[PDB]
Order: sequence, then C-alpha cells, then structure tokens
Amino acid sequence: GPRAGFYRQELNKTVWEVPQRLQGLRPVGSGAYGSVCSAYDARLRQKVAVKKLSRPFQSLIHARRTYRELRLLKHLKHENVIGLLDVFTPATSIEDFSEVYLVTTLMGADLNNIVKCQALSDEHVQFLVYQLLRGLKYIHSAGIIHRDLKPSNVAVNEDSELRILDFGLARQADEEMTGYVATRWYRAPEIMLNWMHYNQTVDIWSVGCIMAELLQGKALFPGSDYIDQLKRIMEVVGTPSPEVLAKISSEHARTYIQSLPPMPQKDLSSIFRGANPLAIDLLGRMLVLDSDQRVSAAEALAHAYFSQYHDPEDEPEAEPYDESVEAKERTLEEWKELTYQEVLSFK
Ligand SMILES: CC(C)N1CCC(c2cc(-c3ccc(F)cc3Cl)c3c(c2)N(c2c(Cl)cccc2Cl)C(=O)NC3)CC1
Ligand code: NA
Repeated sequence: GPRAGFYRQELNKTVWEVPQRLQGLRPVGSGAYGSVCSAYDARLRQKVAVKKLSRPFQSLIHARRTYRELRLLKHLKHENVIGLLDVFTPATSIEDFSEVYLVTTLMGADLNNIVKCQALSDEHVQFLVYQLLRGLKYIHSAGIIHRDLKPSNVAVNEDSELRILDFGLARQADEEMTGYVATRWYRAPEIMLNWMHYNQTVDIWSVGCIMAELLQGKALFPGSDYIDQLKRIMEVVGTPSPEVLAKISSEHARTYIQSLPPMPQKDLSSIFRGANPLAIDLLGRMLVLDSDQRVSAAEALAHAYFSQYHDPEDEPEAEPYDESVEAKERTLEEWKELTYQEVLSFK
C-alpha cells in the first residue's frame, strides 16, 4: 500500500494503514469496540490505543463532527480527560484524504470492567467519582455538554487514574448492532423526554447513575425499553409536578409521564441501605428530576463525600470553547480542508 513509512493489514473487516512506528495492533472487540486497537508506538516508546475514524467525510455532518472531535480533544487537555498523543492520516494529499487516526494513552479498562471485577469499596468509589466530577467540571466550564456519559466512556488504568473518553462524540461509526447496543440506562430523563433546552446538568444525572452502580455492583435503572426506562426512574425519584414536567420534556413526551400513576419519591436510605450516608446524601442531590436543583460538578467536588481529595486549587476551570469557526456554514470540501490542516498541525 502506497505512502512510504506506512503498512497495511486487515483488522475487523477493515484495512488499517498506519505508520511504521505503530506496532502489534490488536483489536479491542467486534463492532462497537471494533474501530479501536491496542498498539505499541515505537517513537513514543509506550503502549497506546489507536482509533480509526470511520467515514469522517461521508457528509457535512460527519465532517463537522470529525473536526469538533479533534478541536475539543486538544482544547480540553486535563488530567481526567483523554489526551491526544498523536493524529495521522495515510493520505498523501487532500485528494487521498478520506480517513483519520487518533492515538491516545492506553488505559486498558473502563468502569464496566471495574464493576465486573472488584466489589468496589466506598473509599475506592470516592476516588473514582471525584476524578469523574473533576474532569466534568473542566469540561462544563468550557461550555461543553457530554450528554451520553456512561461507564464505557470512562476509562481507568491499573493506578486507578480515570479518564473521560469522549465528549458525546458519536458520528459515522457502526450504528447497526452498536447503536442497538447503545444503553439508555445513564441518560438524563429530560433527554429521554426530548427537552430541547437541557444543560450541563444532564451529565450529573449520569454521574449519579454511574456512582450508584459503583456502590451496588449493579445498574440503577436498567431499562429494557423506553417506557420501562422512565417507569424505573419515576418509581425511585417519584413522578414530577406539572410545573417540573413542563421544563424537562417536549410537549409530546409529557403524555409518557402523565399516563403513569402518581408515585412518591422513595427513601434513598432504603435504596442504598448500608452505603455511607454521605454517598446517599449526594446521590439525592444528583438523581433529581428538576435539572435546576441538581448540584453542578463544582458544587459536588465540594461535598464532604470527597473531603479526602477536594483541593479547590487543583480543580481547574477551562477557557470557553470558541465556536466562531463552527458558527459559519461551510461545504464538505471546506470542513475537509480544515480537518486536514488540523491533522497536519499535530505535534
Ligand atoms: C463503545 C463506545 C462507547 N466506545 C467506548 C470507548 C472506546 C475506547 C476509545 C478510546 C479512544 C478514545 C479517544 C481517542 F482519541 C482514541 C481512542 Cl483509542 C480508548 C479506549 C476505548 N481505551 C480502551 C478501554 Cl477504555 C478499554 C479497553 C481497551 C481500550 Cl483501547 C483506552 O485505553 N483509551 C483509548 C471506543 C468505543
Ligand atoms: Na494535580
């Protein structure tokens, strides 16, 4: 395969074209985890993870997403956010430019892998959830919403160092059996009910669900379908008042909550029986229907549950992410031109 210094191989029904420095590429799974490989970067002298962006320029929207992806990754450099160690393309020119590769640190596990293998002591959950909220605070202070925070988006290594993997970046990758795979267990109810004007607080609902799962070793709201998902949420938090319902759903999705029987809020002391009362208290500031009332990531880091790790001076905010570039309309060849330069510019 042309392009000096590059080599080809078939990995998960796709050809991978990588520089000679990337050695021993090993697929992580099939389908969803199928565009990600382990490798060893001979130049960096370390294990890395490599991601092959599927179809970055299939259409305007994919090209815009590809660009945003790169732009956010290198804007949001943080101890608890996944960082780019490299970007490349087998392209010899922009006519050849049709695929993008992202090389980061190898963490080697996610929160599912962790819940599955350990029991997860209260003290272990404090450290993990601290680092998630810390990464999130930074992400939020830039004006970015994840919107799909879940255990497979949160990476953890042996040293229990945690990194948030993406920013709700989902685009042209496999969405056959891999979107059927995409779990709704961690999604904010206001997103579930297609409220158009949600904010940062959607991710705090998700952290709530993630933290509850770490403590109990099982999913909090494991819905089997869309109605079941809402029914399970409402059975724990209680059905909202009409006034709260009016600001967490689109007009049409209200029916889905109005046709349920009125249910009181359950006592979280009994749901999370022998958990640290501090864990229970916090969860109750997270698993709130009124997105208004939900604690922010900043306020949460301040909770006594994280008093072991809270250091206000080591919990940075970011500069606003500038969207002036993405505010203007461009063609596909332009988003391409722009992404090519972004790929080319990398260290
Ligand atoms: C199913 C969806 C939700 N998705 C979940 C995340 C997957 C995922 C993506 C990325 C990633 C992210 C950004 C980027 F620029 C480049 C890369 Cl490679 C990494 C990992 C996993 N892992 C990893 C884990 Cl966490 C467990 C096992 C094996 C591995 Cl390689 C890392 O170690 N770090 C990088 C991709 C698919
Ligand atoms: Na530090």
